This record gives sequence, structure tokens and C-alpha cells, in this order.
Amino acid sequence: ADAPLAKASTITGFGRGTNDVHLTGMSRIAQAVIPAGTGTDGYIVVDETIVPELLPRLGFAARIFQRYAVETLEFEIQPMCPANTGGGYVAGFLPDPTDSDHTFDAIQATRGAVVAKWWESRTIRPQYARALLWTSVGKEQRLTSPGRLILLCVGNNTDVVNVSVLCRWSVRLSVPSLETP
Amino acid sequence: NDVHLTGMSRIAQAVIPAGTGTDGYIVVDETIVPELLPRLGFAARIFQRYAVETLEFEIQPMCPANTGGGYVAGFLPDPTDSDHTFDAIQATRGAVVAKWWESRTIRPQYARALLWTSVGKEQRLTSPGRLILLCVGNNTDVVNVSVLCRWSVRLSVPSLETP
Amino acid sequence: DVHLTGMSRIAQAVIPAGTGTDGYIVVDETIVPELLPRLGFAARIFQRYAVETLEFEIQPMCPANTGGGYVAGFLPDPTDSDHTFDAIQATRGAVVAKWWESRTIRPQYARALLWTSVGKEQRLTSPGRLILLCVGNNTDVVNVSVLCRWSVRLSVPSLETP
Amino acid sequence: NDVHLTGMSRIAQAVIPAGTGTDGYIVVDETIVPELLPRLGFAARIFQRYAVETLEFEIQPMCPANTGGGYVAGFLPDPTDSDHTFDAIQATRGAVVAKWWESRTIRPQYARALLWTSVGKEQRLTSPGRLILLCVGNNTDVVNVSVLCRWSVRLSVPSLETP
Amino acid sequence: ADAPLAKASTITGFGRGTNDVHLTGMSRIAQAVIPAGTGTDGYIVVDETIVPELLPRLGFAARIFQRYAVETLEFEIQPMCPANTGGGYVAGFLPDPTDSDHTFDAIQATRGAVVAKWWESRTIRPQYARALLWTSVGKEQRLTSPGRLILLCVGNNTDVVNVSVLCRWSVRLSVPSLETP
Repeated sequence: ADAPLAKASTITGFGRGTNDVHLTGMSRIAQAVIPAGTGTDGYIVVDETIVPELLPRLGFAARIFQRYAVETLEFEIQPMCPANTGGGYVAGFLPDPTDSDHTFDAIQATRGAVVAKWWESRTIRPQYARALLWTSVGKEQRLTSPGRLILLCVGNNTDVVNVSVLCRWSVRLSVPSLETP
Repeated sequence: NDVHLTGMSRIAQAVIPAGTGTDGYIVVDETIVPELLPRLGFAARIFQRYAVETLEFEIQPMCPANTGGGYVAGFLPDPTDSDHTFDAIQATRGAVVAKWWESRTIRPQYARALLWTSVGKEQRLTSPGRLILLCVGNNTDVVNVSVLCRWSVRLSVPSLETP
Repeated sequence: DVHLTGMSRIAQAVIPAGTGTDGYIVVDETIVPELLPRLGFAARIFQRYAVETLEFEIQPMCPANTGGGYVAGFLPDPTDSDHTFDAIQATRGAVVAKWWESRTIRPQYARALLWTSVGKEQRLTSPGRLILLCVGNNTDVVNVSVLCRWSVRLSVPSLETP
Repeated sequence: NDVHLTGMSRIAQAVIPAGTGTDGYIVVDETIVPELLPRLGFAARIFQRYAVETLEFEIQPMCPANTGGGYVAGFLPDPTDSDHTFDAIQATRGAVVAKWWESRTIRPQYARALLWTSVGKEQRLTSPGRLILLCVGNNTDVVNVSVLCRWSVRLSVPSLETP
Repeated sequence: ADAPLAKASTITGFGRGTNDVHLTGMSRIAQAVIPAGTGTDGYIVVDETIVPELLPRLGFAARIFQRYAVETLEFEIQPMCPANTGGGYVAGFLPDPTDSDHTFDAIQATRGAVVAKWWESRTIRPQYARALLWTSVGKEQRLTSPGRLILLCVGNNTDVVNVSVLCRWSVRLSVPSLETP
């Protein structure tokens, strides 16, 4: 063949990244310790929203993709103390990522909330939002985090309690990009 | 020529007084080199190249039932010199977590390559990973954990070291 | 993908009388592709070599009135600190003879797949060492000249400039 | 014993300023000896006798499309010292001719005998022909031609030269 | 269609000459005359190599092609004198194009050598090299000529003899070129 002024660019597959992944696992959320005597009713033990940062393997993989949709999400409380404590706790899951629910009556009211003594561990099967959210931060909180975990004591514990809440997540990140945190 | 050993052996043992051991306190962080296993330590002073077939761990802690803290353990197949946290042990396959009176079983995901026994300039060819056992609670009384192993390996290529 | 064979001298040393007591290391050189003169011009082509057979000879040269002796072996650790008698004796394919006696080493190689160029880790570029040390006390001037008998299957073509 | 090499390698490269290179101007005339091919040059320093199985050439010239001269090339299986003209290259089998921006492919007719590598008193036993690339036009701008090769050979009878 | 910077050269069949020819014929090689009395035993009458120059139609057609391979090659001696001569000759064909074989014993020894009186003509069916040679000259002679014809007298002839050797050749020139002699 003959010779033109400029041959066309033969970049064939450009911007054809992967689309759909499924990440699962289990990772803790937070952990605290309470001395004896402290921790009457209504004392907030842990209140941390489920942003993708607190799940550590997801937060290194949501810096690629744009949108995620939580398929299954369950929680395990696991306090650690012998059976001579005798206080208690209440655990729940509130799908508002707002900043004012600190009472026993709000947490007991939600779907799939548990209450037990400090020597017993329970399991939360919550009522999550099942929508399709965003990953990066913005002005509005209701599009980037599917709720909060609130755990607070209900009695007056005798010895030192030691709770360590966990999280069993599964998610379907999609729409590839890359941001800067 | 070619052998097939089994065994069961102490890796390490540590003791923790009361007050010590908040979350993230490393109790034992040691690589799986042949110098730590006792019966393989005498047998890898003979041969040169081994390849692990099956390898499993048990934690076996020993404390009264009024302790009320806990531990986490795992197996990281990077034998680097920097993973001291909870979240690196969270990610791995075959990790365990329980209270201080309870024994659990680590079923790891090893490399199944073919390694060396002696030391060298590169670390990745002489040890198929690390065991990390770190306390997650804040214990009440003195515990005494004693981690075990269960190793099966197929040593070959005869030589003799001078350590 | 080729297959090369040949035979090549590795090294040579001469030892006067009195010098060369027991444990005096006569020669110690790794099996790097630079030392074999036909393979040194053929490792400059390809990238990966995997040895099939590798045998040695010792062929020392002295009159029959010297009466010392030697020991020879093959260590598949290309490390940089091995100066002893016991590790050479206990390997597979080790020999012991007099300085006018010639033997033949049939060692236990690695049969892995290595790299030709030099690098930071020595365990992927040279599948062994050859250590030779005296065991008696020499009387006359000896002259050792070790050999090699290699066979290898170079592949994945390139061109280095060492 | 017996090998079979392939490859692809630069034979030669020349540069021509403007004004130079009328018809019949020899750009490159070099015999196909093992000293010119790079990868075979290291491999024919080992063995003694080779025999070419397939051997092809490409011209690959590099100039802007405003040059407007041209070249001719060929392959003469006499490795003599006198063929410097257009008409000897005309006769041969597998010759090419194009303008300076166009690459063409020489598919020659070689000897398929069994040759030697080193030098000798007779020239016909050590090189299976010559490549001749000579300009046929009278070019406008600076060209830069870079002829390639594509050799496949079956070296045998091991030795070692001292060049 | 549209107009580029330069249209490609449409030289289609370039360097596609003829490949295989078969030339035959008959042509003399050399001719001599011997006076009476001269020509004892061992006197060389004719010793000329079979280079393609001495065959005249082949030498004008081997200046094109590179390589030739002699398929059939026979010789005829044809002396010319009456039956009152009474000497003799010996003819042969030596596939060395060297330069030292001058005796009766070397010529009689080869395959297809003849010996007869001067009034009788014979025919040589020789043992040629049947290889594939070159046409142009070079340093080594053994690749460019398939042997020599040597004819020498064996008796002491009485009258003037007159021999005229010939050559029936057939050849398959190939691999086209053109040289300068």
C-alpha cells in the first residue's frame, strides 16, 4: 500500500477495565474497655458509622471503584469477661447516619436489635438500606454510608468488661475509576 | 534422596503478667524457619531443600477461666519485617480469635513452592510465612500460652551445614 | 530452545612443597556461566538455562613420591562462607584420593530453572560450588587441574552485554 | 552435537547525505559471513560447520515521504570481489526495487550446501553469497536505511576459535 | 479514489528469470599433428582440462548461469592416417584437474580408457564426477572443471599422424546471473 500524511491511531481497547467484583470477609469495627464502676445505663461504648474506611480491605479497593451495594451484612458482639460481671449491653443498627440517637429506647426499637449480659455474645441481622451508594465523601451523608452501629451499656458492671464488636460484610463494587483520598 | 517427615512440636512460649497486653500488643512474632522447630531443626541441618505438604497450628493457651481477655492469630505469607497490627491478621485466610482459656486451630494458606534451609540474601526463599499471635483484650490474670505446630515436609538433596 | 554439551576446565593451581597442609583450600570457584569458555559465549545469547547432567574430574599431576591427598565434592549452596572439611566429605558424590590419583565426581544437582545474568541473589544463577582441599602434607610440587562435563538446555533468546 | 537456531538481526546500516548517490552508487556490499550477524557471531565462534535452512532479508529504509529516489537489492551467490553494477542484481532470483520510504522483502535462492565458519584460502566454502544494496535514483533528502536479516541455521561439530 | 503523498511502485515480476536449461551437442577439444620420428612412448599429444571455455557454445551460455552439472559426457578420438602407420596411442580421462600425470601407467589405470593403433578410432565412456560445480574461476580448481583429457603416444610412428579428439557433452546450467570474464 501507499503512504498518507498520517496513519490513524490503532489503540484498540482503551478504557475497558473490569466491571463487577464481589468482595466478602470479616473485619472488626472498633473495640473499647470500661473500668469497674463506670458504665451506667446509657453510657455509649461504641458509635462508629459504616463508612468503607473502617472496613480495611474494602477501603483499599473502593479507592478504585465508584459505587458499592451491600448484599449481606451481619454483626457479632463478643464481649470478653467471666460470668461474674452481671451488667449488660444493648446492640442495634440504625440506618440513619445522623448524629443524635443516644438512648436505650431508640436502639431497642429497631429491627434485629439484641440485649444480653456481659458474659454472653449475640448476633445482629439488621435492616440495611439495600440501595446503590457512592464511595467518595460529599456534603450529604445519606448517600455514602449504610447506617451506624450503636452499642451502649444498660446495667452497672462489677468487674472490667471488654467488648470487641465485629462485622461480616459482602459487597459488589462497580463502575471503575480512581480517586485521591 | 527423598524423605517424608511428620511431627508435632513447640514453636514458642510466652508469659504475660497482669496489666500488660492491651490491644495490639504482640506476644510472639517469629518466622517459620527450620531453626525454630526442634525435630525438623535436626533434620534440616542435614538436607538442603524442603517443601511443606501440610502445615497446621494450634494455640493451646493455659489460664484459669476467670481471665476474660482474648487473642487473635494468623499466618502471613510475607516473611517481611513489618506487620504489627490487628488489621493485617484480619485479612488473611485461616485466622482465629477466642478468649484466653480456649484453644483454636489455624489452617493456613501456605506457598507450596520448594524452599531452602539455610540463610540467604533474600528472605522469601527460606521461610513460608510468619506466625503472629497478639492480644486483643486487656487481661486480668497471668496467662501462659503455648503455641504448637503440626508439620509435614519432604526434605531432599543431602548436604551438611555448619551453623 | 537448544541443547549444548562439552567439556571445560574450571580452574588450576600449583602448590609448592611444605605449603599446602591439611585443610588448605586448594581451589574454590562457583559454577557461573562465565567460567566455562564454550558456554560463556552461549549464555550471552539465551536467558534461562537448566542443567541436565553435570560431572567433574580432578586430574592432578605430580610424581608418585609426593603422597599427600585431597578431597573433592560439590555443594549446591552458592553461599560465600564454607571453609571446612566436614561439609565436603558428607555430600553426595564426594571423592578422596592421592595427589597422583585421579577420580570422578557424579554430583547431585538442582534441576531447577535458573537465570544467566548476574543478580542480587546468587541462588538463581549458579547451581553449585566446587571446593578442593588437601588432607595430608605434600612432599613435592603438585599441579591440580580440575575439569567439568556439562550439558544444558538454554532457552528464551536475548542478547546481553556483560 | 546438532542444534537449530533462529533469529533476526541487523546486518548493516548506512546514511547518505543529499546530492550523493547517483545510479550505480553502492550503499552496502558485504558478504554473509558469520562475523556480521550478531547472535550467530557468538554461536559460530563455538561450532565449525553450519548449513542455512531458510534465510530472508528486509530492507527497512527510514526517510520522510518527500525523498523520491529509490533503491535496488538482491542476493548474488558468488562471493567474489567484483559485481558493482545494476545489471548483475537485475538477473538474480528474488530481487526487489522500491522508493526510499518503502520496505521490501528479499527471498533469495541460496546454496543449501554445508559450509565452514572460519576463513580459508577458498572463499566459496565460508559464505553463501553477498547482499548488495545500491541506489538507483538521485535522492533529495538524507535517508537512513537499515537492512535486517532472518536467519535459521543448524550449527554442528563443536570446537573453539581464536579470532 | 483519493491522492496520497506517493503511490507504491507496481513492479510486479522483478528478478524472475529462467531457471533450468538443458544444452547438448558435440564440439572438439584440441587437435595436433606429429611429424615422423617424433612421438616415442610417453610423448604428450594433448592435455587440456574440460573447463567450460573449451566447449564453445557452453562458454557463451555459462556466462549467464552460475552452476552446471554434467549429465552425459563422452569422447571420440578419430585419428586420421592410412593403415601404413603402425604406432599407437592411449586415451583416458582423469577426474583430477591437477597438473602431474604423464605416464602410460596412470592413464591405463582409469575407468574407460582405450588403447589402439593410429589407423583406428575408439570411444571413451569415462567416470565423471556427477556433482554440481561452479562456472567462474577461483583459487581452487576442483570445483570448476570435471577432469582432464590426456592422450599420449605409445609406439614410434612411421608416417605423419593426425589426431583430432572430440567431445559429446550434455549439461543442465542453472541459478541465473551474469559475470564478466
